[PDB]
Amino acid sequence: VLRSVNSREPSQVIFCNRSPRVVLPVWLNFDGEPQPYPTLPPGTGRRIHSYRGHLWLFRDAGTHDGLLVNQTELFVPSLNVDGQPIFANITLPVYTLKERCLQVVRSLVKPENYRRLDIVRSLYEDLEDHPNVQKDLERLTQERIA
Amino acid sequence: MDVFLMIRRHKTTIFTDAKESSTVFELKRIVEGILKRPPDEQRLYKDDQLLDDGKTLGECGFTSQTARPQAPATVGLAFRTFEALCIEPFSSPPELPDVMK
Amino acid sequence: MYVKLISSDGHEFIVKREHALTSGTIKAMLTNEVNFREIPSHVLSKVCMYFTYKVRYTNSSTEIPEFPIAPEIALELLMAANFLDC
Amino acid sequence: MTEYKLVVVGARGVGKSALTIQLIQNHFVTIEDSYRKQVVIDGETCLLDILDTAGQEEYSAMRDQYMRTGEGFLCVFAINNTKSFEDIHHYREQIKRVKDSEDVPMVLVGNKCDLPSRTVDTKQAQDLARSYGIPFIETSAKTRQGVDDAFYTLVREIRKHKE
Ligand SMILES: CC(C)[C@@H](C(=O)N1C[C@H](O)C[C@H]1C(=O)NCc1ccc2cnn(C)c2c1)n1nnc2c1CC[C@H](CCCN1CCCN(c3nccc(-c4noc([C@@]5(C)CCCc6sc(N)c(C#N)c65)n4)n3)[C@@H](C)C1)C2
Ligand SMILES: Nc1nc2c(ncn2[C@@H]2O[C@H](COP(=O)(O)OP(=O)(O)CP(=O)(O)O)[C@@H](O)[C@H]2O)c(=O)[nH]1
Ligand SMILES: [Mg+2]
Repeated sequence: VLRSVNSREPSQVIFCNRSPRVVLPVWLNFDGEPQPYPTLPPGTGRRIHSYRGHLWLFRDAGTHDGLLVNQTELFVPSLNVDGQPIFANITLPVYTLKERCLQVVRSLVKPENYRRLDIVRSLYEDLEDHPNVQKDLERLTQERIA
Repeated sequence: MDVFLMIRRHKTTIFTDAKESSTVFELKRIVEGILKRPPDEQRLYKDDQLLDDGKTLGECGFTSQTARPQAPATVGLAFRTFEALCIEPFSSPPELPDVMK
Repeated sequence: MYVKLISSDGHEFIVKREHALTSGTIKAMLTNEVNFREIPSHVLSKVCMYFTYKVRYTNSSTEIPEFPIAPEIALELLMAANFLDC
Repeated sequence: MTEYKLVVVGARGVGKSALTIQLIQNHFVTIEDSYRKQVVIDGETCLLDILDTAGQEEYSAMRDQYMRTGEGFLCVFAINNTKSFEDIHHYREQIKRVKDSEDVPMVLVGNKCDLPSRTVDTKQAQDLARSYGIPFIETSAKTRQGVDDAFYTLVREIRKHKE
C-alpha cells in the first residue's frame, strides 16, 4: 500500500546525511518493495534526481537502524518551485535507552556469542531481533489508518 | 543556548540546565530551591577553581559544546565556616567480559 | 518540581519530574523519592543523562547527537534500561 | 590478456551503432548487440567488448544488471541535436545507479562533427564534461575523426580506476 506514484515528473532533491552513521537511502518502488541506493558517508550531500510522489526512507547502512528525514520516517518530494531544489535533512531519531543499548551491544558481540552474555533471556531475544525493513513497512501502513 | 550541568556534593547530584548568559549567583538560587541553603552559604567550583558570584556561566568555561545534555559538566558544591569541596565518586564499572573485547 | 532517585550505593540524583517521567517504571511508582536496590551509581547517573537527552531532542527539527555508551557500561545499562522501560 | 566491457549509451540517432561499427570494422554503414575486437592500447593487447545500447527505454532488473556488467561507458550525443546534449545528465544518473558508485569510468562524446550547422557549441560540452570530471572528445562516425581516441581514452579511465 506504501508505494511510489508513477508520476514521471522530475523533482531535484538534496539528500543530506547529518547523522554520525552511514545512511542508506531506501526507495519504495511502484510495487512496494524497498530498493536501496548508494550510501551516504556521515556528513555528506548529494543532488538526487527523484520524481514527484516517490516514497523515501533512510536507514543505517550496516545495522539497518531507523533514521529520520525532516523529523519524519518518510519523504515524498513535492514539485520544485522556480527550479529550487528540495532539501531532505537526515538526522538520528531519539532511540529509546533500551534500543540504543541493544545497538551498542550488537556492535560489540558477534551474534554467535549473544547467548554467552549474562543478560536475561528476555534481552537475549531482543538482541537477535535485528531491524528489518519489511516489519517497518508493515507497521507504517497500519499506523496510517486514521 | 542552554548549558547542561551536574551540581555534585558528597553523594548528591543535581541535573539541571541554565543559559550560558546566566550568573553563577543565579545558579546558587536554583541550588537553594532544592538544597535548602542560602547563596551566602554556597561555594560553587568548576573543577577546583572557585566560581565568582558575578561571572556568567560561559565566562567559566561552560559552553553548549562542552556541556551537552548527554554529557553535562560537573560543578562542585560546598556548603557552610566553610567546608572543603568533596565529591564522592560513582561506582566503578565491572571488567569487560571476554565476549565484548 | 524535582524528584530524588537513589542508586544502590547511596548516590541520590536530583532531576526534574518531567524528565524522570520518561521511565515507565518511575512514572508508575510515583511519591517524591524513589529508591533502587540493584542499580549502581555509575549506571543511574547515565540514565539521568538520558532523561535530559530525551526531553531535549524528542521534538527537535534539526540534527540530534548520538547518545554515547561505553562498553563497560553497555551491558549493565541494558539491564537498567530494560527494568525502567525507557 | 584482460577484457574490457564497454557500453555505448546515448539518444536515438546520435550515432551509437555507427561509432562501434567503425571501431570494429573501419566500415561505416541496427539492433541492440555486442561486438568484440582485439586492439593494442598503450602497447598492451587487450580485448574490447562493445555493447551498443538501442531500442526502447526500460528499467527492469534484467536490463539493470546487463548494464552493470560494463566497466566503462560512452555517453554519446549529436552536436546538431540540442536535446541529446541536455539528455547526457540522465544517462549518467542511471550509470551511477546501477554501478552503485559516483566514480565510474566515463567519457562524454560529441559525434556528427562533420555537418556544417552545429547547434551545440564546444564550450557547452567542455563546461559540462568538466563538472562530471570526465574527458570529452569530439568524434565523427563518417570520417573516423577521434573514433579511436574516444574508445581508447575510456580504457585508460578503467586502467586508472583499478585500485
Ligand atoms: C525507474 C527508476 C530509474 C526511477 C528513478 O529514476 N528514480 C527512483 C527514485 O525517485 C530515484 C530515481 C533515480 O534512480 N535517480 C537516479 C539516481 C542516481 C544515483 C543516486 C544515488 N542516490 N540516489 C537516490 C540516486 C538516484 N524512475 N521513476 N520514474 C522514472 C524513473 C526513471 C526515468 C523515467 C522516465 C525517463 C524518460 N526517458 C525517456 C526519454 C529519453 N531517455 C532515454 N531514452 C533512451 C534510453 C535511455 C536510457 N536511460 O538509461 C539508459 C541505460 C541504457 C544507460 C545507463 C544504465 C542503464 S540501466 C537501464 N535499465 C538502462 C535503460 N534503459 C540504462 N538508457 N533514456 C531518458 C533521458 C528519459 C521515470
Ligand atoms: N553525418 C553523420 N551522420 C552520422 C554519423 N554517425 C551516425 N550518423 C547517422 O545517424 C543515423 C543514425 O545513426 P546510428 O548509428 O544508427 O545511431 P544509434 O544511436 O545507434 C540509433 P538507435 O539508438 O535507434 O540504435 C544514420 O542516418 C547515420 O547516417 C556521423 O558521425 N556523421
Ligand atoms: Mg543502432
